[PDB]
Amino acid sequence: PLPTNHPTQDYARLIEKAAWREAIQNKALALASSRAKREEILGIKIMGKDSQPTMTQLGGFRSVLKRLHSRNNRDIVTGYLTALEQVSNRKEKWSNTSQGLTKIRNLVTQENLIWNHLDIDFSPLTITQNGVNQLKSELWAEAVRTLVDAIIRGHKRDLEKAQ
Amino acid sequence: RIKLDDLKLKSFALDKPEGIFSALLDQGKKLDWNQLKANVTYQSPPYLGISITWNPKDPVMVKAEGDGLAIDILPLVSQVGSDVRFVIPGSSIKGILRTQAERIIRTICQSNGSEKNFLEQLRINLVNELFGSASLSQKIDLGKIGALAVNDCFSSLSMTPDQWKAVENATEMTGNLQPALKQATGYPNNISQAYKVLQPAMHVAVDRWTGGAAEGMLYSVLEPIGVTWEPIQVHLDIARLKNYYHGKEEKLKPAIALLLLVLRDLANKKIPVGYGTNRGMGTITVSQITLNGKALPTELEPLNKTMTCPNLTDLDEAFRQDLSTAWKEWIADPIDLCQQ
Amino acid sequence: HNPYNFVPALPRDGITGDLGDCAPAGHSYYHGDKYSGRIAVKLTTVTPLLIPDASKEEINNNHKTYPVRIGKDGKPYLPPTSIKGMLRSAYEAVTNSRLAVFEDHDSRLAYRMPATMGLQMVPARIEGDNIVLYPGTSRIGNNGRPANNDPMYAAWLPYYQNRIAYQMAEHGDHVRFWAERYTRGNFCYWRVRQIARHNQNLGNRPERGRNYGQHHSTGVIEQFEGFVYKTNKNIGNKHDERVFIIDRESIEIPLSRDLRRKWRELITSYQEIHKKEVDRGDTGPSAVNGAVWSRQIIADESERNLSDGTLCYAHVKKEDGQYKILNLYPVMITRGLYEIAPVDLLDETLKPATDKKQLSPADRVFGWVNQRGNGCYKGQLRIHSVTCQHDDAIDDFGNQNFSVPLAILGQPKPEQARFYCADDRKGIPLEDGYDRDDGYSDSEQGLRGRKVYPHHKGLPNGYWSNPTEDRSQQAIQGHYQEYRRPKKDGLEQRDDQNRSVKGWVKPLTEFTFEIDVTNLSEVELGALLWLLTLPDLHFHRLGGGKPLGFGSVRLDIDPDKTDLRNGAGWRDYYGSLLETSQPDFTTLISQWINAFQTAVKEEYGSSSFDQVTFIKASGQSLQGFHDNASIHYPRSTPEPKPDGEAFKWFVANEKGRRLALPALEKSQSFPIKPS
RNA sequence: UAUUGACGACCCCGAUUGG
Repeated sequence: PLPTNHPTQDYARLIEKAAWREAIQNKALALASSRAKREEILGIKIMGKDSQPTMTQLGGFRSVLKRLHSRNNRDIVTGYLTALEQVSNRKEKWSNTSQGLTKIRNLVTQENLIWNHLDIDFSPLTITQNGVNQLKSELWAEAVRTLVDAIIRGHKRDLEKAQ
Repeated sequence: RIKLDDLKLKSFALDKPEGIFSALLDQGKKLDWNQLKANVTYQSPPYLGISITWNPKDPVMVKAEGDGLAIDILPLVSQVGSDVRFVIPGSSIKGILRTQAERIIRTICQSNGSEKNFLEQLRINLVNELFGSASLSQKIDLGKIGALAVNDCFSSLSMTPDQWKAVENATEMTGNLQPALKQATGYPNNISQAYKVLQPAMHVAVDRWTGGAAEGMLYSVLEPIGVTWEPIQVHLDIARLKNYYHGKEEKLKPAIALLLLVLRDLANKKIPVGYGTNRGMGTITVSQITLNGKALPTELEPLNKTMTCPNLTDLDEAFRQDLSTAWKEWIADPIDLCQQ
Repeated sequence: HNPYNFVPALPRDGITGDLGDCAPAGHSYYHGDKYSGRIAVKLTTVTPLLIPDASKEEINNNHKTYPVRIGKDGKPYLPPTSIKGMLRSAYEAVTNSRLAVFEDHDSRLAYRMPATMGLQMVPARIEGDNIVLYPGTSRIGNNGRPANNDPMYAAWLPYYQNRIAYQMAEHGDHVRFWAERYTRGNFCYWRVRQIARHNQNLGNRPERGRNYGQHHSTGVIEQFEGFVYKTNKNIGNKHDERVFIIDRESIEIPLSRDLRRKWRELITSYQEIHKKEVDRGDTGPSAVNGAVWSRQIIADESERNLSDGTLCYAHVKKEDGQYKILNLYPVMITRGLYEIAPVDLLDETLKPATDKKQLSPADRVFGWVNQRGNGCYKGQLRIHSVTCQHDDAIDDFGNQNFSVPLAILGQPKPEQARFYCADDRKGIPLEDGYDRDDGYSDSEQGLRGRKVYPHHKGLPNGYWSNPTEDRSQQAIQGHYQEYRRPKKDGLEQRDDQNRSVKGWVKPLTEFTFEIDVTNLSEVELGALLWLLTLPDLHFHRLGGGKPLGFGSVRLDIDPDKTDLRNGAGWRDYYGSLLETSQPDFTTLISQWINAFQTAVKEEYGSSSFDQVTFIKASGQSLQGFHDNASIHYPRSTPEPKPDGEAFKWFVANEKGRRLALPALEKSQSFPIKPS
């Protein structure tokens, strides 16, 4: 690694972020490709003609998730889900998912869990001292947005095959 | 659209020693802009400005791209420098104008779109030249840029960014929403004035057997009933049309005639704007249309006018008769006029 | 008169022409054969109009107060959506379209047995996978009742008073016991005298028990063994529990999957309906004092499943000499399910539209969205430019701190089968006198259709005057002041069941709005203009409080401000920037109305338009009832007494003459005694 | 054979297109 005080460390930081961003986009799209993986991560699945939940319910959540610019914004997403969970009819819309409301809450709250799912060896994609922790804390908000967006989009394709 | 301010010219006489060293070390001779500006008349190219002065009659808004917590349907806002303002995007004004333009053309031709796909619905005469068409290479390119442009329109009201965030993040319509709206409307002291500007409202779907709300079908709108709006600027590139008609300035007349028909219907409230147009929103009054042609062809000079009659009778009858003749002549044989 | 009725929705199979389903006319151009333009409409109110602004509501003790909604000029603001939903529902009626808004209705509705039905329940168990019956020494009479005045099938265990202790036995206890035959009135029963757990010695025979009041001893004493089916103190005058006697004669039947689903579903009803009350920690049903929850509703899903050794009351009859079992029930007098879910009684052509081809007339005119998938259509109609014409239109009763309390706007309860169910899919009212079970019972049953709130014709002058006074105890000209919540102990009942309003838009106020219409056919336009030109004393219904009579409105046309033309007439208009004439559609308006009526006659096969059922019923709705009978919610007492125990009229009705809600066109008024 | 008494609020957005 570079010493943190090495003059070019600021320049290396630009390279690190660009390489991480593309790797995250790829690996999220890899996991979105599997109909088991969407069920593991969010609990969305296809059952006969239907999707659980309905696409509109994903679209609603997707519209909120774009407000997750920074980790402190986990308030907003947690605020949404608790407001969702309080309305019984809307809560049961997420029945027949795999625990989906809890899975989303975990992914939005547990700082580790996004990286555990994506499971990227960042070691070949980093060169700065402590770059891994600096970049994980940096990119967390974008990793979440990238993964959920990929899953919802990829799920829609498999719905069309079944529909 | 972009504008230049703070124009500074620095000069360096690099042919001579004082210049080259000034460039290396003394950062140039200052020059004033005003002297050189006086030396030339600004030679603006042929264009027509169209200024539409209007207000919401029923509430007007474009839907924000995500639902709130307290209020389900919110107006769209945009940043404008320091502040946020409500916005109607130009694309929405362009789209409703294109819709009425297309409807009029097809009506005259008794053409149909029920069987065409969406893309084939867009591609019809005169609107192709005014509003443009997608680039589509065909064994030749059918695509050309729309000669008509429209600006974003913003509310006369503005708010700080956090004030609007207080509305978006509100949770109780009887509760923390009411401070936020009193703040955001700028009447922290007086709820009634706030709600003469932004008024929340409830809606329900009634089950036809039982009456009362159908389960889950309860929803609410933040209706901007009192938000005042700036005049809409529509900007028509006469020069770009002249290229599409190969210089045959006479053949401008029917497209100009169509545009006046579009504006006539708009002023007659026939064109709603924004969200909810069938649900008690979007109907606008037009108080004034200002037409401002620069470097027009002389046969179009009577356009330089301000109109307050919705039927455009403030424009000269002889000029309207001329266009009406060229219009009827084109209706009788609605060729692809941009083909020479 | 009950304040609501239904216009019968007719099943639309084989409806052709424009009243039938069709591909939509579309927005892409004005058709030469169809009409477009702007209609000017004037609305004026007849009864006061409620327009509560929930955004300005206020709360005290969870009682709610609403001011009248006002617009940016300070006039009362009338939501055009509220006009739209008024007109659409009236349009859906007179066109008999698809019903645009239908909620869940897909589970079977629940109801309760009358107490008579308990006398034909038999104690029962499931053994492995067969139900078993334990009539014991009693024998099952033909109707299922215990035969020939023999004693009740189960023995009675004194449990909350004259306890027969061994600690008190519990629902799982297998037991041996002595019992004594006891008499009361019309019937007799085995009073338990002494008890032991099954393995223990019961001991010596007891003797001649006390006459516990009207429970008279006989000294006829017996020994039995079996199970105590103790539940809980689930009604205030429950003295006893019951115990099942395996010691004596028995019968069995294979457990059908039908009986499984009924039990599961019924126990699901019990456990879920009361969930909130249990979860906030109530000890018993709020509807009665002293009682505590029946055992099954507080139990786990282990009670919901029907596992080996579980116990039930079973409903059985002797049919062709065969004891056939119909249901399993946890309690002698039971909640039950009608056998059909209401959605399944509605004709598929009347259900909300499900594809782009089946769009019925109202769906085309007003637009539609598929609630189940892709599919939508922008309505051909816009209401706009709503204004109040008057300035002082708001009846502030005198000071802004006043607010009038306003009836009880209770939730509709379609469990009332004799009101909401139809004996045929043409909407025929059910027959009087039959039990509840007759309700949602055959697929050839129907639903009563589109609910309508008839006009409160014949109100007395000044009925709306001085509204804060509790005139409710005075039959002014024979009508009690019905909208006002009565006073209790001389004070206002600002309870959590009713809203209160700071005022209303005065009657005889006037409003304008315009209707924009596109590509209407001559039939669709004929229908719409007919609604806007109804003869006098016909009124539409608008806003809230419609059962109380609020929001009755007169609609009529301003013919000089209206402008309508066919597609060709617009080609002429768009063909020139110079001004041009308009056609005088006022010569055609009557013709389009006749075009509409003839379509109704032809497709619904009826000798005259005014005697099509939904047309007649709708007109009867908008004209209001006319026997000068008062309109109010059912109640046992002519005076609206403060407690408003409206339900006891329904219990009186149930034991009494069992009237059904009249056919709307028959204009029949309920008797105040339904005995 | 038909008696036992009187209370209680509800819905909170739904469906779809996402290039």
